[PDB]
Amino acid sequence: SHMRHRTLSSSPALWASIPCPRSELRLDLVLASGQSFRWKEQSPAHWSGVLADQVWTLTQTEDQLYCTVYRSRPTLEELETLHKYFQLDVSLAQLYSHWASVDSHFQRVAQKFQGVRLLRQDPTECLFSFICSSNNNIARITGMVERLCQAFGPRLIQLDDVTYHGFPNLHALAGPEAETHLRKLGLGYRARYVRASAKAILEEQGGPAWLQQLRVAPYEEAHKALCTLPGVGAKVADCICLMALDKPQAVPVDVHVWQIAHRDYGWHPKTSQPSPLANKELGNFFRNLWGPYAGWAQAVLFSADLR
Ligand SMILES: Cc1cc(C)n(-c2ccc(CC(=O)Nc3noc4c3CCCC4)cc2)n1
Repeated sequence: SHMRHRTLSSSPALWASIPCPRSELRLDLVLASGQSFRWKEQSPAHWSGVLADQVWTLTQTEDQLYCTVYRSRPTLEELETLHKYFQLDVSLAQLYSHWASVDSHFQRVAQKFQGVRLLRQDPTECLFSFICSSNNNIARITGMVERLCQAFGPRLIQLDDVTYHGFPNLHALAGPEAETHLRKLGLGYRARYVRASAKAILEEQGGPAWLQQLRVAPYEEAHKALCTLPGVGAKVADCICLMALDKPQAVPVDVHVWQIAHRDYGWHPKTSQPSPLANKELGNFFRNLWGPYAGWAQAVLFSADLR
């Protein structure tokens, strides 16, 4: 039978519910605010994309986050995977308070941008999503991640005129053919780096259990370990640390962070010398204003900066 992208209108039988205030999560602010690049609004206010090799459509009211899956409706198993994805364990309201009480600029911005939170992403997925492109702009990375998924990850399902592949496994990326293929897709020289990091993870660190150990490790160790990988520098490593390795204190520094720091906070390098040195300084700067969940505080201001 031909499968359509579902709505709350087309087939109510096929939806479960997670009790979730629109104060703790706005999907229109999280799913395409530069954290994950695999979610798409196919029909109005309905978010469809791949998660852990299963296709989901998501939507919400003021009370309830509504979920449907494409493999019948979601289990406890499958709803516990969304609960940990959105990190609903953590009270965002108790962060938007603590960030308010130290940051007057937050309190003004955070009126209009409620319910921005971090996703807990898959380490492999996140790592390769950030090394396949410049990270110039959301649209660039979103297209590259799709091309990458279309050619290296297994076909999963058709929905309307759209075919969903899963995120590539390390073996598909690590093969002796990977680069020449990846360069078809437009990755340029970053095709070298995609292969070599996959090769490195499988054949020198024990495969993805390595990244799970970094998730267990403290921030500094995982960062450092992430930078030994080809194609990974300081910004990408903090992205991964923040977004996949449970390091809320990570503050990935790039030219938008600089722009926000300077215009909105009055910040300049105390070194008096953008550089490796000064960027490290700016991330120290933000950790010390915002606290242990500093990245999550960045997330809000990034949503606010895209509008
Ligand atoms: C026009 C414009 C304005 C902005 C802020 N971007 C933009 C945003 C996002 C990305 C991808 C990226 O790098 N995301 C992140 N890096 O650190 C963080 C994130 C996401 C969550 C909070 C920590 C690229 C561009 N584009």
